[PDB]
Amino acid sequence: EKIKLEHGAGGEIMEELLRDVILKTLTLKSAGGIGLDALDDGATIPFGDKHIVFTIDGHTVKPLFFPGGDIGRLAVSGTVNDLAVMGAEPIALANSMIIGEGLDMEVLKRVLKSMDETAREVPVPIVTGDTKVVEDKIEMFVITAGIGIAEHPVSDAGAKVGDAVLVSGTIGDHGIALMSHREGIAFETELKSDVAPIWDVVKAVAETIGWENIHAMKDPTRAGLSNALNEIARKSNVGILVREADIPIRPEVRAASEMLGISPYDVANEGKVVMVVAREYAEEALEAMRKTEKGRNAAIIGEVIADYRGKVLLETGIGGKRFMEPPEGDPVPRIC
Amino acid sequence: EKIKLEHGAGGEIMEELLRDVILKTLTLKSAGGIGLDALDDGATIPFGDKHIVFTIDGHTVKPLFFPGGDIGRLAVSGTVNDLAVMGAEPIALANSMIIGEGLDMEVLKRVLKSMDETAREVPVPIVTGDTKVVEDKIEMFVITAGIGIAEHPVSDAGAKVGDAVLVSGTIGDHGIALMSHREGIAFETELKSDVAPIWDVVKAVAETIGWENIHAMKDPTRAGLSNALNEIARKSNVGILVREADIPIRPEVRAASEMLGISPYDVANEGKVVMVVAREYAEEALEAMRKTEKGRNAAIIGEVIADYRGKVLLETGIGGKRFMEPPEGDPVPRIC
Ligand SMILES: Nc1ncnc2c1ncn2[C@@H]1O[C@H](COP(=O)(O)O)[C@@H](O)[C@H]1O
Ligand SMILES: Nc1ncnc2c1ncn2[C@@H]1O[C@H](COP(=O)(O)O)[C@@H](O)[C@H]1O
Ligand SMILES: [Mg+2]
Ligand SMILES: [Mg+2]
Repeated sequence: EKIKLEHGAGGEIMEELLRDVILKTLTLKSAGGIGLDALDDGATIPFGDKHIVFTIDGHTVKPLFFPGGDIGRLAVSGTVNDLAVMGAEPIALANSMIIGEGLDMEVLKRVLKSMDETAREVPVPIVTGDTKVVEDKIEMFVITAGIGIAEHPVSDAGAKVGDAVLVSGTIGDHGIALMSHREGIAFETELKSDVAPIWDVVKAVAETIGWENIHAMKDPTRAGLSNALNEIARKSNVGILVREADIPIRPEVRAASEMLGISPYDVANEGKVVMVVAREYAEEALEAMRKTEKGRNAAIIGEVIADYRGKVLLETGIGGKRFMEPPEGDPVPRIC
Repeated sequence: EKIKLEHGAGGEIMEELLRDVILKTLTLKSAGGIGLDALDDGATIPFGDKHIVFTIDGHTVKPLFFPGGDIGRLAVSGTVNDLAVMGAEPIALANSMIIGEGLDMEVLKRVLKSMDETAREVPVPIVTGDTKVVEDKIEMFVITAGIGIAEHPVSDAGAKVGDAVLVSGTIGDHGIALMSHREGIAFETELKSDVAPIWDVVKAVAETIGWENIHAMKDPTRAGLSNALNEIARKSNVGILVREADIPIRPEVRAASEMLGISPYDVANEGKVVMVVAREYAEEALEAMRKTEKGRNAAIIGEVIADYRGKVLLETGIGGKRFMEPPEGDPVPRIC
């Protein structure tokens, strides 16, 4: 048996590798809180009356620079966002770079400048790192780890019947922008990735409704909104019912996805959060998001239900329903 | 200007890249304690009456499996050792893997099993991670980040005049074993790498003499003992005088290094610590190390002096001296 691209594509095939190989081989997997077996956006460690949150993400996107961002902005944003969806204020990043021999020094400078600018938006410092140079023709991979502090960690398994399901903005932007750029599809301007740190959106909600009323979150990166909703449903052992008409999609992203023959629900987002909140605070949560710049297009898209446990239903027309199936993997190669 | 292999070789050429490009481009570099500008083995963050210590290391060693270890054992050991030389008890690791499409699943299983076994020696859990699969023919890169807790962080800049300089064991084992394996040099058995987690050696000393009497430590990985001593001298603004005869070198490593035409002082070690301790506790520190299995061959090799600030002197014969020059880089390609 050989490793396939699908094993790193963030969908069901990767999930099989994680459960059958990684989780079964590693034995020490928790430091006292959320650990590897939870397969959440990060891990947690009790520390005093708070929790340290710990995450890591590798980035192998091609091309390194794309409309709306680059591998540097992606590296900072992805790690900040993984901490944010665990309920953690980011406190430090670590930056590993693996660089192909012969890369232009100016490329490395541009990547670092983008990391710096993106980190300053949070704000969060890059406090340690590592650099390796290899003969392989890879251009550059960037791997960032993050530490945050959470007073009240939020899992992807805490959804309750009756809760509202929100997204902080338009869906499909990153994956579709990257595929569109590769295919030469563009409108009045090129479609831009949404890549950005969204700790401010999560914090805004928590400051309004309290951490206890945010029941679950996921960062809908690899394999998209569909993967994220399916994971929350499965891990929380609940059903999720979403109204297709209420899911925000940028008009240009809708058009490009049709041309590409790919669903915007199935591709990576890099500046969005999926959030599940107590029914009675759903409108307060939505208003808090829409007050921020990065959450300006937020919407309530669904609700958690008692039946169809572990499944996600899409409602269309005047009430008809079908399953929103978990992707086998992200249909976009080298997307992040 | 292009990125060269030397830029990742852990010596003076890498130091130039760090100071002229990375440190000058990144602006947010500290979370309140030791930060990026210190260029130490890790960073520190005040937390209550203790300090969180944070480190990251990428591993691109070839071949993946070598005498005495593999990339999995290297990934766990290197990160644990970086935390240990900051004075930190390891509490959690994060595991990023980037895998070449087509790698045998059995190779991935073997690597993970080695990580598991090595982590269990510490003991320290692997609590989060990431997997990417790329088309590039890289086999596998492993990037690990670590979190530890230190009551009293130890810098590489705290050496004082009169202090003793110790190493926890034989010097040059890893780099020379890897080069010997590539060249087909072997004795009754193949030379083994020393790769191993050495938190127990550091802890043993601290439990004996107290953290306050350990003034500096470095993990002598890339560019070897020579690089580590030069960095401590330069950052502490002191001279270091070492007696060549007192530096422990395995007889087989000495022989192989001669055949290879490479100094054992200039190549990576993966199971060793360089430690600088208060003069009056040097013998207690040495005894504490030699009581452990991994520190069994520890030696006092030198002392910190007031002149030749920023330099390292090697004493030979009956008193003659020359400089131990900082390497331009590790003379071993793809060593870690
Ligand atoms: N190579 C790996 N080692 C350990 N844990 C992993 C690895 N790859 C993924 N994970 C975990 O699997 C889940 C999904 O990974 P990600 O694709 O980073 O969201 C997260 O909980 C990760 O911590
Ligand atoms: N790409 C990078 N980004 C940020 N810091 C780095 C990078 N590479 C190395 N460093 C820092 O430079 C020092 C030496 O790196 P290392 O070779 O990992 O010992 C350490 O303090 C690292 O944290
Ligand atoms: Mg995530
Ligand atoms: Mg180090």
